[PDB]
Order: sequence, then C-alpha cells, then structure tokens
Amino acid sequence: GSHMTDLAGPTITPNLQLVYVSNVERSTDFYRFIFKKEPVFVTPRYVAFPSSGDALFAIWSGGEEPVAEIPRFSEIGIMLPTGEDVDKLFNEWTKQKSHQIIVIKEPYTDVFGRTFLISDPDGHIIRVCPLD
Amino acid sequence: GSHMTDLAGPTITPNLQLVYVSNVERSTDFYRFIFKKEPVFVTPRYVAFPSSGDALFAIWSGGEEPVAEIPRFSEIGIMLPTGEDVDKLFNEWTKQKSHQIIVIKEPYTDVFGRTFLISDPDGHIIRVCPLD
Ligand SMILES: COc1ccc(C=O)c2nc3cccc(C(=O)O)c3nc12
Repeated sequence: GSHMTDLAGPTITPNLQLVYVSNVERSTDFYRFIFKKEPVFVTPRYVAFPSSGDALFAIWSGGEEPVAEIPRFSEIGIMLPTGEDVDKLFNEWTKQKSHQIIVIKEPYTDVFGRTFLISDPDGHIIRVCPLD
Repeated sequence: GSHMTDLAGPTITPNLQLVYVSNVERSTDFYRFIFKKEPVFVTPRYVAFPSSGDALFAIWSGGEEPVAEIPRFSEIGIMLPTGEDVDKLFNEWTKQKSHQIIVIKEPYTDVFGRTFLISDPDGHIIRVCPLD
C-alpha cells in the first residue's frame, strides 16, 4: 500500500475497569456468581474477568480499602439484550437464597431504559440495563 | 415447534464503565482528547465512547455529582501493548500544551510493571498500565 497509518502510537482505549476490594477471595466468589463466568487471570491480590474485545474487569486488594459510608461516583454496568432480560435477572438474583445480593434500587426507567442497582461486598455500585 | 433445548439466559458481561460527571461538555472534550476518539452518542446528560469490542465507557450527570476530596475506590484503566508504551504516553500527555491534565503519580514500576495515574476533571482516577 501507500498507507503509513501506524506512526502515531497505540490506540488508547479504557479497556480496564478496576475496583479496590478488601478481600480478593470473597470478591472473586461474588463476581463468579454475578457473571456466571470464571476469571481469566487469578493471583492472590489481583483477579481479572473478561469484558468484550481485549477489555477486562478486575478486582484488586492493592488500592485503598473501601469504606462503606463513603458515597461512590461510578458504576459497573451490565448491558443485556432486552428489557425482559433485565427483569429476569432481577427475579433470579432476588429469589435465590445462597448468595446475598443487596438491592440498592428496584427496577425503574432511567436514561438507559429499564434498570436496577445492586451493591457488591465493598459497596461498589452495579447497574443492570439494556444494550444501547 | 422449537428444536432448541438451551434454557440459558444471555451472557452477563461488565460491558459499561460509567462515571458521574459535573460538566458533560467539559468531560466530553477531556475524553475525546485522551482517547483520540469521537463519542458513539451525545445527549445533554449522557455521553458514551467506545471501549473494546461492544463495551462502552460513559459519562453521566444524572447520578450524584462527584465531590472533590471524597476518596475514590475504583480506577479507569488503559492497558497498552508494552511498558515502554506507558512511559511514551506519559511523555506525550505531559508535553502537549492544549489540555490541562492533573497528574496523581508519575511513571514507575509497580508489581505489575510500568504505570502512572492521572485525574479526570471530576477526580476519577485513570491508570495507564501494560497488558503484559
Ligand atoms: C492494578 O493491578 C494490576 C493491573 C494490571 C495487571 C496486568 O495483568 C496486573 N497484574 C498483576 C499480576 C500479579 C500481581 C498483581 C498485583 O497487583 O499484585 C497484578 N496487578 C495488576
């Protein structure tokens, strides 16, 4: 070709979503349950789960320990194909008994569509909604 | 009738990384600059950028406004092909003259290799680190 397209560095993508956890074992168990998936990389302080493409979601005990009382300003979002899927997942999580699932917001409509919020063991906010 | 017996729900993936922002237009400009990409969609309150694959990174003014000095317990991560790419990006971002970038931590080798930290306009932590 005549196409010198690789002279400006690698692409810059927010391909990691990382949350600080108090205990990696407990959070690994929690996210295995939420995602119905095994992690792709496991170490005692850092565990990664797949996202789309080359992106990852990771839990890490090397940051600052989360404090329950402190308000949070970001969310771990899970986009499902349809609004029916959102309601089915809410029903599944709130009916099953083994795993504690803390509901923060009941299903409602927001900018995302039909959506609900739960908390993880360290107070991280998880949103379920439809695909864009 | 149906010839399918699969009763599984849809794949559950953390495919939305969402942060709360005070000034959507300001944050749109910031992220357009650091990602060198246009948003997928823009509304007054809600803007998304591509992450990898089908995943998105989004900014939203409809949550709770982030407050300076409230500690944060999560990071927006940017994973690059090599450690050398990490140092090169820090040089690029600190050399350019057109956008203020607040540096939290200059480059160094952590337990996972070369890394640095910056802040976004609303105090969200952004980490640059290596894939490998
Ligand atoms: C923020 O933390 C990380 C980011 C990206 C990584 C790339 O795979 C990564 N890998 C690790 C491998 C071993 C141990 C740790 C640890 O932090 O103890 C790791 N932490 C990592």
